Amino acid sequence: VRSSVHARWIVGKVIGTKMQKTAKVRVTRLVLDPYLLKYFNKRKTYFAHDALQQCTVGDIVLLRALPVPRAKHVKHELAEIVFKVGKVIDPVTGKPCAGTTYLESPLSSE
Amino acid sequence: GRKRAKPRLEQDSSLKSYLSG
Amino acid sequence: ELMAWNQAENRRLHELRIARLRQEEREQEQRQALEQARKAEEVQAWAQRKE
Amino acid sequence: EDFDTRILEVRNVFTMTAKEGRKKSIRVLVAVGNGKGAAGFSIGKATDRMDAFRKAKNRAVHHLHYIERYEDHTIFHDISLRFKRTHIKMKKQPKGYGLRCHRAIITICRLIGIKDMYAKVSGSINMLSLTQGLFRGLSRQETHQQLADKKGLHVVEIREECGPLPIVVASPRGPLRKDPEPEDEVPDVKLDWEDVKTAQGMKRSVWSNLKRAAT
Amino acid sequence: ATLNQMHRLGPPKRPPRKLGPTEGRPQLKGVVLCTFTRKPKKPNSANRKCCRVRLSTGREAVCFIPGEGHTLQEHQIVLVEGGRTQDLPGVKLTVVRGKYDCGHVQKK
Amino acid sequence: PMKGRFPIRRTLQYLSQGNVVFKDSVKVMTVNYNTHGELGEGARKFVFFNIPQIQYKNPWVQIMMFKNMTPSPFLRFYLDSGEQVLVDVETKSNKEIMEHIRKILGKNEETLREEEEEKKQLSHPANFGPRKYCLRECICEVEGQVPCPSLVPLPKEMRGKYKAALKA
Amino acid sequence: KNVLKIRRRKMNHHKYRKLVKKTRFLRRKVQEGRLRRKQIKFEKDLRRIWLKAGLKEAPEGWQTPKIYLRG
RNA sequence: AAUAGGUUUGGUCCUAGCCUUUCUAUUAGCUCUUAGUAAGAUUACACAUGCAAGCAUCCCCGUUCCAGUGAGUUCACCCUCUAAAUC
RNA sequence: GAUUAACCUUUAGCAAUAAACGAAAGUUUAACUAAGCUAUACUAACCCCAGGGUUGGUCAAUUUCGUGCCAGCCACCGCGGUCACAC
RNA sequence: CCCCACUAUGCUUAGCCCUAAACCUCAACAGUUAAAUCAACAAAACUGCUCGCCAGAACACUACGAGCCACAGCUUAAAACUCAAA
RNA sequence: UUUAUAUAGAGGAGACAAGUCGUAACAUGGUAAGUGUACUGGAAAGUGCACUUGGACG
Ligand code: FES
Ligand SMILES: [Mg+2]
Ligand SMILES: [Mg+2]
Ligand SMILES: [Mg+2]
Repeated sequence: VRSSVHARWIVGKVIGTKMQKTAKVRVTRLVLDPYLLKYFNKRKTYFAHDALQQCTVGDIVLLRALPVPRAKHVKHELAEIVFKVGKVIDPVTGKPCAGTTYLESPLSSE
Repeated sequence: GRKRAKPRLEQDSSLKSYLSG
Repeated sequence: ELMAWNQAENRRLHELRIARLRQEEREQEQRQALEQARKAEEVQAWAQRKE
Repeated sequence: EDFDTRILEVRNVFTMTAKEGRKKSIRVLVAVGNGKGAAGFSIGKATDRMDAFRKAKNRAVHHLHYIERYEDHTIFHDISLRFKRTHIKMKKQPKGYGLRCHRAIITICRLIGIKDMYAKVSGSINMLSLTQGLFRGLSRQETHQQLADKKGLHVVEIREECGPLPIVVASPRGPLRKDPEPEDEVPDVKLDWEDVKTAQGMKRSVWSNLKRAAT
Repeated sequence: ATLNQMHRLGPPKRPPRKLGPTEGRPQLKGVVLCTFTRKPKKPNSANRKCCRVRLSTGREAVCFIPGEGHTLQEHQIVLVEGGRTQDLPGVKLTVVRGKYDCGHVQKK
Repeated sequence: PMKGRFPIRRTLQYLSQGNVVFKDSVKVMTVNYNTHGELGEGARKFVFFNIPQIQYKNPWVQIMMFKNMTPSPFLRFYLDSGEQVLVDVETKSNKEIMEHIRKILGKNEETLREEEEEKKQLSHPANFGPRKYCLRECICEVEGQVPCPSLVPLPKEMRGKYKAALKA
Repeated sequence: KNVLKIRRRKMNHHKYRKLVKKTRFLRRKVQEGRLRRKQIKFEKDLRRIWLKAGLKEAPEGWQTPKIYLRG
C-alpha cells in the first residue's frame, strides 16, 4: 500500500499506445482559477504500465500508483479499463450501451 | 499677432461676490 | 453498512427503472404499430404507382 | 418655506447666432426638496445666473417626485440602474452609516431626506444624467407593503442586532397565501463583480473606506 | 471576453513602467558642460535658462535652471531632479537650487 | 455584472457552502451524465452546481466528468482500498444526490467538529508572537505589567543608562 | 464620416513607397547580406547540433541546403 | 483601483488618456527644543588598524553554530523512504 | 577609501539571555545586553522657545507696488505685451 | 484633362502572387419582443453561449525577427524620442 | 577565414525660424472622394482595371 508515488489512484484517458507495454494517459483535474473562481480542467500526462497491451487510444482507464517508479516516467499501473472505447458496459444495468442508447435492453434478460 | 484668450477659460467673479455677501 | 445500504438503494432504483422501461417499451410497441400501419400503406401506394 | 433649493451644476453655454456670433448664456440644474420624501429637479436657461436660478427652482417645485423611504432614513432595497451611459448602484444601509455617495447624490438625498445610503457612480458622470437617473431609480423602487401586496406574503425582517427575532414589516392587505414561496437553493440573480470582490476582501483599494467628513 | 478567454489570457499584465530621465532616481549629480537659452514653444515667448550637463550615469542631458540669475558655469557640479519644464519640449530635468556649486537664487 | 448564468456559483460564499466533505478513503469521483434527458435533469444540475462546491471542499479528490457515455447518469467513487462505489443518480434531484453522497461517503458533523477543535488547539491563547500566529505580541500589552517603553518611558532607576551610573 | 485617418494612412503609404523607390538598391544589398547571415547562422546551428551530439563531422551524405536563396 | 475632481469643443453627448485629491518610503532644499522607543552604507567595489573562539587535568569537544549579504536563483512546501543528531 | 541622490562610534560589559566547553565552581563570545550618532518613523511635553509650503481653477487661502510675452511661474488646464487676485 | 495611333494588360492554357471601402463597415449559433426601447447617428432593443480581437494619439498597412514560388512584395508586428489630447 | 562582437559615415521619426512653394483634402472644395494594384514622373501627381458611398441626380 505504501508507495513513493504521489497520485495513488487516477482515472484518465488513454491518448497513446505507441510505447511498448506502456500507455500514455491524460488525467484531468478541476482547478480553481483564483481570479474567476471557476473550475477549469488541467490535464497532466502519465505513463501506465500495461502488460497485456489491452489499452486502446481513447478509452477511460484507472491507474494505480506503483510502489516504486519502474521507469523514469512510468509510475502507475493500469488497474482497470473503466470504459473501453466504443464498448461501454453500463455499470448501472450491466448491459452494453452505444452512447445514450442500449444495445441490449435491460428487459431483454428480464 | 497677439494672444487671444479662450472663451471658455475667462474668469467669473460673480460667485466670489455671492460668497462675500 | 453504508456500502450495503447504497447497494440496496441501487437495487431499488434498478427495479423502478425496470418498471419504467417496461412501460416505455409497451408505449413504443404501440407507436411502432402505428408507424407500421402508416408505412405499409405508404409503401403499398408507392409500389402500386410505380407498377 | 419647507423646501430647500440646491445647485447641482452651472454651465456657461455659448451659442452661435447669426448676428452676434458667440453669445453667453447660463444653464443651471437645481434640485428642490422638503426633506420629507418630496423632491424634484429642473434645468433653467437664462442670460443672467440669478434668472436661471429663479426659473429652475420655480420649475422644479412643480416637478416634485415622492421618494418612498424605508423607516424615513434609507431606500427600501438595493438599486442598480443605468440611465443613458451612467450606472448608479445604491445600497440600502442601516442607521448611522451616513451618506457615502457622489456629492450630487449626497445633496439630492439630503433634499429628499435620506440619511443612510451607499452609492457608486460608474460610466459617464454627466450631472444631469446622474440626477435624473437617480430620481428615476428612487421613484421606481418598491416598498415592503407593495411587495407584500404583490406576492401575498409576510415580509419578515431579520436583524443581526435583534438576533433571530422575526420582525414583520409588511403584511398583505388581501388574502394571505398558504403555499410557501419556492425555496430555490441557487437564486438566479445578476451579481456585481465589485460587490463580490468587496465581500471576499480581494477589493483592495487605497481610496475605499477613506475617512471623510460627516455627511 | 468570455470566461474561457479570460482564463486563457490570465489576469491582465501591468505594462512595465517607463523609467524617466532620472532613471528612477530622485536626483542625479551632474557636471555643467555648457549653458545657453531655449525658446519655449508657442504661444509662450521667453528665453529659458538651460544647461547641458553630464550626469553621473554618463548620459548628457539638458536641464532647466529655475529662479532669476545664476553663477553656474562650465565644470560646476549641480544636482538635477525630475519634473518636465512645461513650455520647453525635451527638457525633463531641473537643477536643484542651493545644492553643490549651484548657489541659491541671488535675491535682487 | 458578473459574466455567465448563475454567477453566484463563482463566489467563495457559495463554494464554501458544500456540506459534503469526503472521508480520506475517497480519491477519485467520476460523474457520468447525459446532456439531455428528463430523468438525468437533476444529475445535470448537480454537475452545474454541486461539483464546484464538492471540489472546493475536497481539493485532493480528482473529479472527472463524462458526457453522454451511458444511457443513465451515475457517480462512481474510487476509494484508496480499491473499492468502487457506484451510485445511481437517475430520477434523483441534485439535492438528493448531495444528501446521498454525504450519507455514504461524507464525514459526519462530529468528525468535522473534532477536526476544527484540533485545528483551534494549535493557536494557544497564552502564546506571544506576531499577530499572524498569536493574539498578543508582547507581555507589555497585558494590563498591570510594565508597559512598552515606546509608549510609557520607564523610571530612570529601571533603565540601564542610569543603572550604569549607579555602578559608577 | 471624414477620412482623416484614411488620408493619414494614404500619405504614410505614399511616403513609404517613395522611400523604397529612392533606396531600393541599398535595401536589396542589405537584404542579400541578411540572407547570407541567415544561411550562415542556420548552418552554424546545425553544426552545433551535430557537435553536441558527439559526431566529429556531419552525417554521411548530408549537405546543408541553401534554403534562403532564390535559386 | 474612489463618494470622486480637472482636462479635447463654438457647443453638447460619448469614448479615452493624462493629471489632481489619499497613504507610505528614499533623497533634496529650507527649518529644528527636549525625552522614550524603533529603525539605519547606494554599491557581491577595494580595504589601513583593532577585536570577533575557545574550553579543559592533557584526550576529546567547539571554532560547520551565532553574526553577515541578496550576487545567483522555481534546492524552501507535502508525501514516501531513511542517514546523521538527541533521549 | 572609492562610488552613489543615498554617509552611525575605530563605546562598554559578559550583569541578563543564547552558544561553546567543563563533573563543577566557572571561562570565553563585536551573538547579545546597556550606551553613542541621525527628524527615518512612533509616543510624550512645551513655561519663554516656528518654521516650510501655498493663496487663477481643480483646491483651503492676497493687499500694495515693481516688471511688461521681458524677467519669470505651473501637478493638469494655463499666466505674463502696461490696471498681473497666476511673475 | 481632349483627339489619333499603338503596347503591356483585360481573353485561353498551365503555374504564381494572396491584396481591397474583400463593406449588410452588422462574428457564428440559439432565443425574446416583456421591461428601461434607447448616449447620438447608422440598421428596433436585448439575452444565452462560443471563438477572434481591442486597452490614449502619433511613431506604424513602419523597423527588426520569422514565414512565403513572393525579391520596389505579402502576413505577423514593435520600441525610443514627442503630445494632452487624438 | 567570414561572421559574431565592442563605436561611427549615412538614413528615418519628432521638434525648431518658420514661412516660402503646390492648392491635393474639407462646399458637387473648383476635375465627386476613397480602397487595392500597376505603369509613368526627380517630385507636386496623372492615368488604367475592379470595388466602396464614407457623393449627387431627370
Ligand atoms: S513590544 Fe512589548 S515591551 Fe515593547
Ligand atoms: Mg506620416
Ligand atoms: Mg464586394
Ligand atoms: Mg466565427
